This record gives sequence, C-alpha cells and structure tokens, in this order.
Amino acid sequence: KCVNFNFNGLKGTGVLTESNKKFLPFQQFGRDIADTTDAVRDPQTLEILDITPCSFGGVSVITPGTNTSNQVAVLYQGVNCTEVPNVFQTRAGCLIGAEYVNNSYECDIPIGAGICASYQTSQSIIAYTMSLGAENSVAYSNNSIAIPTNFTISVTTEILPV
Amino acid sequence: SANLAATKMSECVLGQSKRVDFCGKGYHLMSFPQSAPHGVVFLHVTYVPAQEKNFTTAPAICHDGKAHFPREGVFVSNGTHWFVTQRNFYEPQIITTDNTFVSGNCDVVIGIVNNTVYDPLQPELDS
Amino acid sequence: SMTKTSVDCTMYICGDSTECSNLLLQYGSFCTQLKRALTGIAVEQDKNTQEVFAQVKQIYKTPPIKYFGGFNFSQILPDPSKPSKRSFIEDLLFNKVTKFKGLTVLPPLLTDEMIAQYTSALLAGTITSGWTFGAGAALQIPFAMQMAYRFNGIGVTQNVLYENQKLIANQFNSAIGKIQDSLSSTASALGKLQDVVNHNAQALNTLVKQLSSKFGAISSVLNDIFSRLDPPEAEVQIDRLITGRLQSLQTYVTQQLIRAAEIRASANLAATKMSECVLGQSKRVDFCGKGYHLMSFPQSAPHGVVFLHVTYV
Amino acid sequence: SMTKTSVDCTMYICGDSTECSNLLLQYGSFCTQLKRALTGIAVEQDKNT
Amino acid sequence: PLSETKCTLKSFTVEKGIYQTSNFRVQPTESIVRFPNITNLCPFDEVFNATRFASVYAWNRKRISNCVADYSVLYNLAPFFTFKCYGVSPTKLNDLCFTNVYADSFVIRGDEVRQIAPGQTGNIADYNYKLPDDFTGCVIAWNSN
Repeated sequence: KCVNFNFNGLKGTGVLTESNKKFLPFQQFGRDIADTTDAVRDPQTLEILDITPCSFGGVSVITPGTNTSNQVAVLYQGVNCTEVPNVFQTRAGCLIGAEYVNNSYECDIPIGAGICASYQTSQSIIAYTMSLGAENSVAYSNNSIAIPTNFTISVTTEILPV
Repeated sequence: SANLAATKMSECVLGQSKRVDFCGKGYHLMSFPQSAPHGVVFLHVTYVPAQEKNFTTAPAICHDGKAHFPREGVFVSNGTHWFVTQRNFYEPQIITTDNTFVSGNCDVVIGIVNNTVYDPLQPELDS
Repeated sequence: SMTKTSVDCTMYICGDSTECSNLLLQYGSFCTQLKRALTGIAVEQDKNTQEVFAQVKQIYKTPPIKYFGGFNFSQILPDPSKPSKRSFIEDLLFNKVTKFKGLTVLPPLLTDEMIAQYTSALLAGTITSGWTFGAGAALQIPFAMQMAYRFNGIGVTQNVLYENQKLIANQFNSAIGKIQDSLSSTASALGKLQDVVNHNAQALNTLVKQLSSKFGAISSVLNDIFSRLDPPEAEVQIDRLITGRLQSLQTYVTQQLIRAAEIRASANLAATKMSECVLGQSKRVDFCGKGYHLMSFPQSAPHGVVFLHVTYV
Repeated sequence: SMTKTSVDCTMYICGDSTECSNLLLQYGSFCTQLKRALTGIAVEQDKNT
Repeated sequence: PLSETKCTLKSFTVEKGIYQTSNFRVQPTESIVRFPNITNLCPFDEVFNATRFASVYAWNRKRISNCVADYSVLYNLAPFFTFKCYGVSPTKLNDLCFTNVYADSFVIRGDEVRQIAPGQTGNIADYNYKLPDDFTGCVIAWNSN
C-alpha cells in the first residue's frame, strides 16, 4: 500500500518491499542516485526494506471532435492497470475504453509504442496497430523488364512558410 | 525553412534540377509558386508513370562474333523481333548502325542473344 | 530522433505537501507554457519520423529464391526465422548502444522492432524495384540493368561492367564484411550514434543534483521549512526555492529546444540524402560519401539511421 | 567560425573575497555547466574546421 | 474525459487530437508511525525505586545521557499522583527532548510541596532550593509511607 512516512529522520512516501542488500547496524536510510531514499533501517528489529514509490504520471485522452462523437478513452502511460482500481495491456500502457481489432487499416490519432487510434463504425472507438499500407511483390527475373506504355501525371503541392 | 523555400525558388523555378523528391515526387515539369500571407504556395507538376507491361530483354546483340552495345535505352522484344526503346515509353524501332556500337566480343558477356544488324548502306548500294 | 522526457508541474516542484501546491497559484501558471512547449516538442518527433523512415506508403517483398549472379544481399536483409525481425548488422547496432520524482520517459509511436521492417521494404526497393519505388508505381528491373541506369549518369560505358562482373562480385560483399569486422571490434565508429543519448543522460543527471542544493535558503527539503520555524518567516524562504528551481528549468527548456533544433537541421540533411542518393542517383560530390556515388544502404538503429555508402574510388 | 571566449566561475562572479567563495557552493553546481557548454562549443568549433 | 480536454486547453471547440491534460495521484489512507524498542534504557531505577537518598541541602546531581528516556508510562499507568505543569505539556515534554536532564533526590513535607514553584518565597524556596522563573520543568510529588 502507498503510505505516508513518519520516522525520526525520514519523511516521504513509498511502498515497502523486501530488500536483499547488505546493511550496516549503525545506519539510518539508504539513498538513490536518482536522489531518492530507497531503504530504511528498522531500529527495533535489525533489517532493511526496499522503498519504492508507486505509480504516478499523466493522462492521455483519445477523443474526436464535438460534431462527431462523445466517446473517450482513458490511457495510463507506463502504468499497469491491475493496481489502479475494454482492458488491453500494451507497451506504452493499459488503455481502458477501447476495443482491440486484429485487422489493420489506416488511422489518424497516435497513441504510442506501435498502436494507433481511429474512429470507425453501433459506432465506437477502436484501438489497433498501425498498418504499413498495401503490399505488392516484385519477382526477380533476369530476362524480363517492365517499361510503361502509358503515363498519367498530376500536380503535387507543397506549402512552406517564410 | 525559407532557406529551403528559396532553394525551390532557385532550382525548381529559375532552372533545371536533376535531383528527385525535392521539387515533388519523381521528375519535375513546371513550377508555379504563388503568393500567400506569411508563406509561399508552390504548384509542382510531377511525372508519375502508371500502367506497365513486361517485356523480354537481352544485354547485347551478337553479329559477326563481336558484340554490339546500346547507348540510349534498353533492348526489348515482344517474342518475335528485337527493338530499342527507352525506359519511360515503348517506341519500337529496328536496329541500325546509329543505335549500336561495336565493343568487345560475344564470349565475354553472359546471356547474349544473337541477331543480324540492318545497315542503311546495303539497300543504298543495289538501289 | 532523441529520448523524450517530460517534467511535471506537481510532483517535481512539490515535496508532497499541501502548502506547496497552494503557493503555485501566486505565480499564475508558469508550467502551462512548459506543457505546450514540450508537447510542441513531442509533435516534432512525431513529425520527422514519418517522412524519413517511411518514404512510400507501400511495402515491397523480396523473392524467397535467391541467385543474384554471385552477389550476397542476405546480410543486410532481415531474418524470418528469428521472431524479432532484424538483420545481421542491426543486431550489432542494438547491443553496443546502451526518475521517481516525476521524471518520466515518454515512448514514441514506433518501437525498435518495426523500424527494421520500414527498412526491409526500402532495401527491397533498391534490389527489386530499382529507382522507381519512390517515383510512383515501381517497375521490374533486375540488378544488371539497375546498375546501367546509375553508370550512365556518371558517363560509364558498360563494357567494363559485364566482363569484370565476376571480379567485382568478390570485392563487393567483402566490403560489408569489412564493416562487420569493424563494428564487432572498434566501438568508436558508433560515437555519432551515442552522442545524443549521453548528453540527454547528463541532462537528466543535471535534474538530479539541484534537489540537494539549498538555493541560498536553509535547507532544500520543503518539510522542515514550514514545520520547524514561523510561516511568516518561512514565506521568504519558500518562494525563492521554486524561483530557484524554475530558473534551473528555464535553462533546461532552452537547451532542449536547441537539441530539438539540432535534430531538426540534421534531419533536413538526413531526408536530403534519403531523397537524393537513396531514391535515385545523386550527381553531386561529397554529401552521400566521398567519390562517385553508386548505392546507399540504410540500416535500423536507435535514435538515428546508419547508412552504408558504396562509392567509386 | 566566430570569436571564441570563455567565462569562469570565480573571477566573473566574485571580487576576490572570502564570503563570495563561500556562497558559490550554496546555489550548487550551476557554474559547472557553464564550462561544459562553452567547451562543447569548442568541440563544435573544432568540428567545423 | 471529454470536458477534461476542453477545460485545460481553454477552448470551447476542441481540435481532434491526442492531448495531455492533468496528472493522477493516489492518497495514502494510513501513516506508519514507528518507534524503537527499549534499546539502551536510561538508569531510572536508581533515581526512583532505590533505597535511601540524600538530604535537601545535600542533594546530588545526575546527568543522564546517551540512552532513550521513557516519560509516558509513569503518567499513563500512574502509581504516582500529583503534577501541575507550566510552559510545557507532558505530551509536549515527550515532544521536545533536551540535550540534558537533571535529577535531584530530596524529601520535604506536605506544606512544602506548594512552596516548590517558580516565582515564590518560603522556607525551602528562599533558604534551600530556589526555582528560577524561566525554568522549563515541573514538580512531581507522591506519598510513600
């Protein structure tokens, strides 16, 4: 459980787990390169316990505009959704409120770590992995060459500020 | 980014450019930059090929025992006679002494298909 | 690209005390400009990874039966038998390249597995499709006539090409075996890969060491300022610590914008040689490597693209 | 290239007194990144040679 | 979450896109307060439960240091009765440990336990043992017959 620390020389928060580290009988609290207190010596019975804080971070809301749909998704980035309280576990985090589609189409809204968001059609938001487009195979033959007999040309536009 | 935009004013507009995926995808034709507030808008006509057809090719043509090599284009055939056309469009013509130049022999190249060479001088002599 | 880190306004500034978050409102909000700049950073690494790693929207497949005439292309192509999809050079690029206060690492939208299958189709375009894969719809040109387009741009008669073809077969695939033996021993050639990540590592280490610094006050801990002495006289002590932290944060955000600018200007030139000497023949001197250019082979690496340049010396 | 200069931690801040050198460690490590940024320019000025 | 994106971005028409709004945190419902054991106990048996002591002029000082003092079990169980304390609550006494503690062993009468107090005059107060006005501690008296 994420608790609040009251000690003689130590205040803070964290979750107490077991520690395999070699300790001194004299000491008080151990430190972190990350500049965090990761251990404490219990004065009554001589042992140390590993101090890690629990999961924190920001939220990311996947939503369309107000003229399309009111359906939203809740994303906890880097946080497992077992210890937090449509559940799918990805590399970036556990996304709640979306369904997984094994088929891969084009999309728009990025999420992260290789999954993408899009609004498709009884209509709800879905979450799937971002497709690389259509696939075609070019065979290898030394005696053949493909040359076009027809060309259709168009206008490709690019706009850059000054 | 306006150093990149004036490079499209210098290359794609004022002159010719052999580089690709700068003036647009593929070979650029004509540029028409336009006026906008706080920006410039480019209109670029690009060359994209569409419908293709496979052919049957040979790297060289053997005649008297010395190989002939192409200069422009590649060799094509429909399965009957050998023709010379470019890579962007199919224009069949028969081979002459203008299209082919003799270098080397026929044994030093792998996959050479022999064909006779029609010179303009031999119909000119008897007629 | 670069490692994306995003600081937070709540847990990083405050020591989990309720008098710290109430005193953030008398500065107005200075961290709402820190949020829209860092998400304005985070859309720029979502920008330049789209066009550079994916030039085209279609995927070309290598044929399974390989007889190239004495040319070994299989060392730069990825292995289907391994469940991670990577090639032989890209396995050597991965292993030689190597917090709780609210400092987190935001992952991008592309993991390290699928960068090598962006480059699997783009090296399939240089083998099967030639120069026509980024030109629009590709053509089937085999490799003996893919060279004949490239030697006509530098003006080379093809009589040396077909005769010496068995003689240049042995020196071509051994040159990739030179750089395979070079990256297996000397780690100093990867120093232009790893120069971005250790400067971002010490940027995290210069977010560590000021939390023990007193900033001219009595102590750096926010708990014993309010509790031990008078909060009339702790009001002078508290408000220059957050001002002392945000003057360390405003020189943190300006040094990460110029590292965002140095990966903006370098990816201008990284997409220039992806446009010139990858998709086609580049006719210039000393950009894509020193010599007359032949081929350019991209490879997958974390936070950069390792290029293999074939030049005429 | 451009004109290269360097600013140290001691002489620019302090007028050579005892208490000003005592207060250099009270705000911490903030002059140590003045050296590695300006010599990081001196890598990049040597890189442009 | 639809109006979470709307309130933080400060626009009534939201653009379709991914946005980071606020942060999540969990509140602790229990604070663990832990004290050591007996450990090195201070010699309180010699100043309390011992046999015979000195006189009211003849009193000895004992400076007790480098141990852990137990104040609260004499007040809470209470075989000993009277305390009236000014300037520091027994609970606060527990609260601010002083680098030193003094214990003087004497015995007085029942009209003389009123006379031991800061800012008074009397028999034991003027002629024997005087408490100053800034004195930070208080008198515990009990009957042992």
